[PDB]
Amino acid sequence: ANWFELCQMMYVSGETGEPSLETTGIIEDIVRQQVIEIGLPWEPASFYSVEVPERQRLRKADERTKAMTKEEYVTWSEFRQASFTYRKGKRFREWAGFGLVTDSKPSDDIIDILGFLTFEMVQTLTEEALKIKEQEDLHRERLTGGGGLFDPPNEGRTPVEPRHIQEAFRRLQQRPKKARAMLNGTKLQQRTQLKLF
Amino acid sequence: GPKLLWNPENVRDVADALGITLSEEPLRLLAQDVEYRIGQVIVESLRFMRAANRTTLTVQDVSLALRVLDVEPLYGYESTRPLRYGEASLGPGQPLFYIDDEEVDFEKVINAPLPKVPRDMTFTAHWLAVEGVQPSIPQNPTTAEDLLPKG
Amino acid sequence: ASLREFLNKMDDYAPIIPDAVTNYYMTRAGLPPPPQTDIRLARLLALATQKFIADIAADAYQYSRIRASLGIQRPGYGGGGQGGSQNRTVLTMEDLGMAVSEFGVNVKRSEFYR
Amino acid sequence: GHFTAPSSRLTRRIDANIRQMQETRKLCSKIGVIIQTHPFVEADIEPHYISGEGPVMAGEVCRSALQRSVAKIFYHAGFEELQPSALDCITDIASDYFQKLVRTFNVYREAEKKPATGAAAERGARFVPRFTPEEVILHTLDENGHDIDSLEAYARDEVERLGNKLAQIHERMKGHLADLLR
Amino acid sequence: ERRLKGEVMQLPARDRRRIKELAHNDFDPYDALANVLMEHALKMNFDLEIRKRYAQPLAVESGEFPDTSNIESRMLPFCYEAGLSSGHAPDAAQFMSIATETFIKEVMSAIFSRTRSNGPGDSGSAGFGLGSGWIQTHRYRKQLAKEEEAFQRGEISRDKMGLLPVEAKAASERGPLGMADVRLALEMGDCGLAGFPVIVKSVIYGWREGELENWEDYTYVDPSRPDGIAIPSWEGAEPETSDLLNAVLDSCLA
Amino acid sequence: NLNQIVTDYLKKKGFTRKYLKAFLLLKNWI
Amino acid sequence: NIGGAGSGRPTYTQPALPKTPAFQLEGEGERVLNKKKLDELVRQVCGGTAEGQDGNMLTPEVEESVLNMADAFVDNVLHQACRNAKERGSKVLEIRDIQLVLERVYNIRIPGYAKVQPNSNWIKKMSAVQAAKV
Amino acid sequence: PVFAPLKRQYQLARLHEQLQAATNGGRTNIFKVVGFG
Amino acid sequence: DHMELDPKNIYEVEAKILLATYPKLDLEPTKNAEETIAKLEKLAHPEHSHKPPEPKVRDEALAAEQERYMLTLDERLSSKLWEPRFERFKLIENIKQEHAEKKEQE
Amino acid sequence: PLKSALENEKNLKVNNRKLIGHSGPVYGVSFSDSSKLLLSCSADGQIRLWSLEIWACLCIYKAHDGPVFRVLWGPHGHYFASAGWDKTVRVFTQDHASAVRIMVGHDTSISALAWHPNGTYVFSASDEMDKSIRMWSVITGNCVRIFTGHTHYITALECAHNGKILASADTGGNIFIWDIEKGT
Amino acid sequence: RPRDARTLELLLTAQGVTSFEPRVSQLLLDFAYRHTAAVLSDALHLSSITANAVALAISSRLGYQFRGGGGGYYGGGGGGASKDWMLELARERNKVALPRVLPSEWGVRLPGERFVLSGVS
Repeated sequence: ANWFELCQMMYVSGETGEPSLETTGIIEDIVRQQVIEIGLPWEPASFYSVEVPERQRLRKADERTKAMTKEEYVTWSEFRQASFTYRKGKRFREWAGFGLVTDSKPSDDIIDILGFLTFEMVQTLTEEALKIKEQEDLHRERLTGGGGLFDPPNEGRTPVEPRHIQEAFRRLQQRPKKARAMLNGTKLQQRTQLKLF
Repeated sequence: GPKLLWNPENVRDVADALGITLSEEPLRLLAQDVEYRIGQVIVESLRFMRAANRTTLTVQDVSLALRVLDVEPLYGYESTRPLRYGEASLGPGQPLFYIDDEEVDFEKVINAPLPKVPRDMTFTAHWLAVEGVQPSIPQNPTTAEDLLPKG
Repeated sequence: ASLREFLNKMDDYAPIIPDAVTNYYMTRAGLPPPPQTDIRLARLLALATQKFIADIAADAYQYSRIRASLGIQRPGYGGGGQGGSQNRTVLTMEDLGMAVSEFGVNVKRSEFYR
Repeated sequence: GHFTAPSSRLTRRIDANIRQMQETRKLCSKIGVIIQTHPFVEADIEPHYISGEGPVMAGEVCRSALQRSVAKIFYHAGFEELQPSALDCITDIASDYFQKLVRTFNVYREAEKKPATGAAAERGARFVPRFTPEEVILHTLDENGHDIDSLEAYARDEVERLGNKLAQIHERMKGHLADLLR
Repeated sequence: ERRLKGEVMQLPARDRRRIKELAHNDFDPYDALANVLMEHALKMNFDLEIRKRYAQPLAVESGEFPDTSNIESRMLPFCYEAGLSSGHAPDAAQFMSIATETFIKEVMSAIFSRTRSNGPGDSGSAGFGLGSGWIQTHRYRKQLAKEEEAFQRGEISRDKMGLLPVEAKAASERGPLGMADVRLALEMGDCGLAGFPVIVKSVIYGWREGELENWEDYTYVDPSRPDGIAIPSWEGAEPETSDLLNAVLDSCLA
Repeated sequence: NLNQIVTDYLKKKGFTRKYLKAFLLLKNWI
Repeated sequence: NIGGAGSGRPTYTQPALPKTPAFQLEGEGERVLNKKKLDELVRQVCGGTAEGQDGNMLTPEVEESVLNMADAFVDNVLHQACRNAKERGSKVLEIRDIQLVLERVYNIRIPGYAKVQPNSNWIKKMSAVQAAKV
Repeated sequence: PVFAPLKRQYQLARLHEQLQAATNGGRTNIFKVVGFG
Repeated sequence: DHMELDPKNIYEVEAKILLATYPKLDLEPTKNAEETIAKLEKLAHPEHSHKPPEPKVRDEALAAEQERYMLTLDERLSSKLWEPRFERFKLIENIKQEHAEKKEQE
Repeated sequence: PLKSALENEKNLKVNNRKLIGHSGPVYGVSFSDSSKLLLSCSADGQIRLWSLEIWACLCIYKAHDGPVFRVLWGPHGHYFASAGWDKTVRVFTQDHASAVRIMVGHDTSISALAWHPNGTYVFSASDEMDKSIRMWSVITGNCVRIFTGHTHYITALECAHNGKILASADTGGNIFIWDIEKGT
Repeated sequence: RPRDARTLELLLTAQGVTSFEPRVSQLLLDFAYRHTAAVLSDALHLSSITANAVALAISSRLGYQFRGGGGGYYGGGGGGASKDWMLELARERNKVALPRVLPSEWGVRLPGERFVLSGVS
């Protein structure tokens, strides 16, 4: 499920190729894991009992927008509306196991927030995987004459692979050193919970 | 099995806190293991205490003993305030104890006076014995209060 | 930002921790007192300690506020008295434990010693 | 004044924020009635003499001063009451962190040297320190989750912003009380 | 001694009986050490497949990083030892290989962060991206900012691997990882080796790096210097045929 | 008996049955 | 090929359609890829290597330590996982046991491969203690 | 538990297996000596 | 008793063995650094006077390719491109001996 | 008043000084063979060589794994030995940064140390189950004697000046006198 | 004074300790509670739980901590290293000759320039 939303989101983020099914499965597993794992009350105004009334992403995005055709622009705009939970409440709730882990039927604002978060996760994952793949190819870089009838014109572009996604996920799970500053000088193994990237 | 100094009822209480039901064999095993671990910690603490020419077990020795065994440290047990134990009563013959603890306002804490600064370290000298006899001076102990064979 | 300019301006970033405490703990950890070690370095280390403690306190307050308005405190954080006075926010052990568990510490205890 | 907080722009504006919070709390209590406190004062110690020249080694006094500072910061974080055990726990954690930081500094400052290369070898020197004074401090801060910019921002901006917000809230509270009285 | 009686009697009788029961314990035969000492001194034959574990050379013996094939070979003996007659799932070797790779990468990343500075920038295609990076000095940061600004104007171009001139210059100096760096990094923390005491002990007990080569370099104590250190600027009898026998044995071993 | 064990083990291993110094010293004595 | 007698024996001796063995016509070979793997990992985690230099990123004494680390990790993980699997009555080893061991003893999470509450007695004891406190 | 390097254990196991093979389970003594050399 | 040596007597047995092995020791005090240096030099041992070790260190192609190609899909010879132990023979001999010995009774 | 060789501290008036740089409790100190050097060991696992002419550290020795409980100079002042938590004794010389001899054979922690007056043998004692004394050879590093009979923690050791007597004491108040050569 | 707190006190008194520090027994009790909780949680995650689960949980825990105690002959105390490996290391180290010294340097030399605290101010 949600394979096609994944494909559209990858296309939006810079993956114009045709990723295989394993990449989709891995990304869906990651997103499902994160979702299942998942002014303000603590603002300064809360110190008192009674309240009173008041009174590089951008550069790349612009370059790509300037560097696309009308048909490409239409396709990009149409894919930009891809969502995990847009008018798919029941399907998402079945794919998210709401009943088994929480009281059923929350408000739709929660669903909108979840869709926004999922879009962000997919965007970040694709953006990092592209860099990892490019670096691998760049390091790696450094016989049929005549011709056939079904030969591709120029080829040259390939999609990302499961290993790139796994490496990006490992890179995303690292925490700041402030969560380890209290284990300096000791031999204590660090153990924590899943990080919500 | 052997005889246990640790009462398995504490293990039962801890299991109850976690919503777990235990038979007799696992309870006995867990109690025996906890007893062994306490023994190990005591051994290490006494080693550290004896290494420093003392006969007084403090909290620093226990902290060092925990450190050498790769156990997570316990914080906040150095407080200089007195330790007072409460006493509840679940029922006849089943009393329960708790740590007395009263809330305080930050004013009383931040406004308290600091304790007294102990004087600096210094040393002196005197004659403990001259030609095998102890002079009767203020420094030496009074003759009023094991120092001679009588066989 | 630059290290040199920050150290020079350190006169305007002196923390609230007295000098005696800094000397005591620096000597405990193996560093001579300020007269032999630039006072700026001691002030910088004290400032770092203050920042760490402030972050912990902020996290503890954030944890406390949400709990305010099933309804039973988590096991393992025994501590407290009658329940304070008035509708004041009180620094109890549960918020501190939940806050510091993010930094790698563990402050579990027992409630009824029997 | 050895056992009292230094005087600088940071301790100032912190005393100010605490006092403003207390005053606004008093005003809100008056509104609710339609209770009283006294300013924080840091005590001191009687004159002390030390032989030679060295730190004043007294565990209890230093621990009490550290606990006082921790309580002050926690109150400035917006607390009104506490439990002794929590204060003891946080005090112990703070002391441990201080010692860890200083030990890391000393660990980096005295590392085994490394062979020289380039101009260092040309001049004839064989070994040069493997961490220059800048890198020592940078690593000391990094290993404990810190940075120059974060410390600068905390020292320069957050306290001022909180003070301004508290002043605005106090003005609004005063206006509301005056209008209610009218 | 007088207060000892009161302290003892303050306990309930049941606890006193529980304590007194200890005398019936059967002391400490420590016979459980027998198995340790022995170790240190129709039907399927499950003992013919476990013995294959030692046939395959270890990674250190050969020098090949473990891969799916070696792990697959190693899996079965463990399963037969534990009593899993059926075996293992078809797709376990790849999972184990990925886990091993991740563990080694994490350990090596932990060691590197505490001893290196001035890493490649985050302009694009290089650096550490969303991971944890190294520190940056003032001069290197200034030069990197200037070069990043310039490259947008097209004045300067990246190298083959995507590193700007300053980054390549910085990366040129760095040498290979040694044992002093490992020893220093082990002082700060565990580096993921909390469960392998043998490795840490082997690191600690070895010779100090660069000591065997410079085995006769010394300094001297001299208080006149700033730091107190003055740097200086029968047949075939062995006693006769030992050499020949040693030579033939050396040739034999090769 | 320890003696028997020791004897057995030992049998099993085939155990068959210049002027400046004097000047300074003299000055220090003088 | 099942039976255990062995394959490729040139002696005196079948399924309808046996499976082809594995072969490689021409390429780098495993003997090179396996050796280059460690340098590849070092390059990955080192940030990057400049032109004209590579490979010699670890001194001879550190590669041996890394290889020992890898072997010990593999052996320990497998030994724990097999016993854990056999504990729960299973007769085969599945990925779940390995994943559990890695998560709960090493803090490693590999993607793409598929609570507690108190009982009544604890609540009663807490209520008694709180009542006695007031 | 008691810890030691893997290499030593593997080498010891291989040597013990080879000796068991050579001596045929202890039924043959390959260490005997006849004469006086 | 059962076992030939209970562990608790290991220390005493080793003490007696060491006493037997080393009957005489050098127990003459020296008086200054030179005497100690001379005594250390005199008592040196051949087996403990080595030196510190050394630091640890790390046209036909067409024919080889042709041979490798010709050896394609070879089940056993391909991998190699051998320490016989006669284990099956010894097992057969042992089982034959056991069966004959059992048949002796019957 | 104490004196310092640094010119900046010319004729300063103090009669007690401090040596800072350890990061844990200190368990041993040994004045050198006046004395110009000092040793010290702590619970962090380090041995430090100080200077009593400038009052600053000179070197650090990092051959231990765990606490170090005892340290001792040689009878003449070039060799020193240290024992600690990891049940091993080591002999250093100040010219080298690594232990020149390692001496294995004990079964529990070490709690005492001593040197033979001729500077070629070393004594040691352990606690807990294995309460035995040992006598190592500096040349070869092999034990040559064992003394048994103690039943309590051993706290001190001492070797006679003539070189043929050894005295040890434990926490039970007992003092033993041993004949080194005969081990009786 | 809670129970087991008057018993740990007596146990420590019966082993030489002539003094104490209040809140030490509290520390020991809290340590026991935390150890029990951790082991129980691990056992529950492993598998109603049998004794085999508890044994397996303890065996897994012993892999990276509690490597001490007063173990004697072939008891994994004092780090946990095997005596044979340490004997191998001792044999390797005890092979080289003792450093050569002359009376003019007996007490004034120091290690190489790379292993000294020269210029750390």
